[PDB]
Amino acid sequence: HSSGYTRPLRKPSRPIFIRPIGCDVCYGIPSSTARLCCFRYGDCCHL
Repeated sequence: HSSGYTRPLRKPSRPIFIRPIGCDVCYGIPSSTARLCCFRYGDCCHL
């Protein structure tokens, strides 16, 4: 809260890319990863 001032160099819009592993395998992954894959990506929700 109440910060001073900061403006470091920043890159432009990044190019698209495939997603990380875990969500690409709704079956076989752990329940904790499956919940995260459904909460963030939206996959492995109704198994």
